[PDB]
Amino acid sequence: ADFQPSIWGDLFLNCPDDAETEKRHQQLKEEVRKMIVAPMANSTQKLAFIDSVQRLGVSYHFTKEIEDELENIYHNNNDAENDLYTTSIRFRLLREHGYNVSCDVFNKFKDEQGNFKSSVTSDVRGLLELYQASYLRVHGEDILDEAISFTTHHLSLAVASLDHPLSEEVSHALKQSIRRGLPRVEARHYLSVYQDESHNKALLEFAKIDFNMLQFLHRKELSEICRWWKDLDFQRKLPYARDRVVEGYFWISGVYFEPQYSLGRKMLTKVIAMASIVDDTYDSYATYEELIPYTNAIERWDIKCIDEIPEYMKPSYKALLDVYEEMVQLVAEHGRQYRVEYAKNAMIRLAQSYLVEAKWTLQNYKPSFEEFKANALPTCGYAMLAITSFVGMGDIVTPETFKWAASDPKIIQASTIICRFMDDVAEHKFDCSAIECYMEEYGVTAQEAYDVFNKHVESAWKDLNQEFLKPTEMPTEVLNRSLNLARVMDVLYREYVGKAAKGGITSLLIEPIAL
Ligand SMILES: CC(C)=CCC/C(C)=C/CC/C(C)=C(\F)COP(=O)(O)OP(=O)(O)O
Ligand SMILES: [Mg+2]
Ligand SMILES: [Mg+2]
Ligand SMILES: [Mg+2]
Repeated sequence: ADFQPSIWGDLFLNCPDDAETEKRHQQLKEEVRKMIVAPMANSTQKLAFIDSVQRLGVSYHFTKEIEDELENIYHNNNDAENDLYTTSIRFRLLREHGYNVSCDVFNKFKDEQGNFKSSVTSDVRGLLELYQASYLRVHGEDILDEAISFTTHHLSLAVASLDHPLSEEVSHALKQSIRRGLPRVEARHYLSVYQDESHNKALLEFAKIDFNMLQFLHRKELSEICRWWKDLDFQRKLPYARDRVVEGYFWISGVYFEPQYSLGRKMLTKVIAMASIVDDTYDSYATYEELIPYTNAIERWDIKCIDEIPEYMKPSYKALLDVYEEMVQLVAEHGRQYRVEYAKNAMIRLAQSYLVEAKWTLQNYKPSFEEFKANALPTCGYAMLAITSFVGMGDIVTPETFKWAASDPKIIQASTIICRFMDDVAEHKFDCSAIECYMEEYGVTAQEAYDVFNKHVESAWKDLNQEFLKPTEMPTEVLNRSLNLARVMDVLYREYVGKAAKGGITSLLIEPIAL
């Protein structure tokens, strides 16, 4: 076809490229540590402050300290009474962190009529926090179900009369919640709004420097991956293949940005790249008769299968077996090989579902509704990315972790729903369409369809939140992988490569922050 190329060209290829500032960093870090443990004027300020530490992208340094503060605040509360702001932010932060705070804390804010009290509509700061906090609602919490609409409405009505920076913060929240945003894309935006009165000087400085140090690190990782990709030469060799390596790395850097997951991003990014090439190969001038050997050789995964596939497919097969064979070397130094087979297996599952999707488009065979229902969720590859993301995490991950991920746990389901359903609407809205099928099956309209699909996304989100409420099926760092994948969707597939991918790639990878 028309091979490649990335819109980024060689911007990221070459390796990227002050000790005083590193010493600053080390020192600010301890200062910020101590302002988290030390008292503030009251519980609300301690809460606001932790919120900022989280929103500025640096809470990963202070996980235990922040946790201890939140436990105290949970076990030591006079619900009666905090404002709407104190109640909301406390409910949001505690729920994010797994504490079972009842939605009844919002009862107090209604009139006997059952409408939201009149006073409430005037408390913008309180509406913002309530707005944000209602993205933490799970099932059976109608008050927060009402809150989201109530607050959405009255906030758009107040944007006009607001003075910066509060204005910016509102307009932004109606576009992007704190909860479904990608921590790092949001961090870059809050760094700007936080700089604008009474903000903590040392927080804001540490977060600026930390942001650049990480950016440096990612810039190193992305250069190692691009050099890797450049040698594959999928340019001449695979005319029909897109080039989405940078966009992949961004997706994956959303699964985890932290320093400790550096090997993770590396392995994960190669995987998603090959997945892409595999996807495209099922979506090119491959005929079905070529796809069954291909899929067949993927199922058996052995270099000997390379002689059994059409010549044009050998380069993707060899690249593919090479990625995993490498994952095994990189992870051998702690005897974590056993993780790789699980990831192989998920790639294979994914390729089997591509085979079926392909037969449908190439043989134009209209599937019944539940034939379609059964085969659609596993074309997503979020099970594959979650599972594979574990390969390069630390000891928190365990053979049991892979036994749980393979069994389809509620948190991977929820993220799959979110993926499959946002990806469909987004395609129709802006061959084989879930919406197109829903329209035929129940005889409704695109809009009425969008209605039902989004209604499902929101319920999937409620399941997701719920999966963090203690006790949990798995450690938090295991669940965040799935949360973050759900966040990649909300950020990247809502109303190429898109102003969203381009916009985020620039702020996290190209433009540093002026100290
Ligand atoms: C996604 C980027 C880079 C920017 C955002 C722009 C938008 C809204 C893209 C929606 C199109 C898209 C990538 C898909 F439908 C994924 O289909 P894919 O072919 O990737 O997987 P299948 O589900 O069709 O097998
Ligand atoms: Mg595709
Ligand atoms: Mg496809
Ligand atoms: Mg698609």
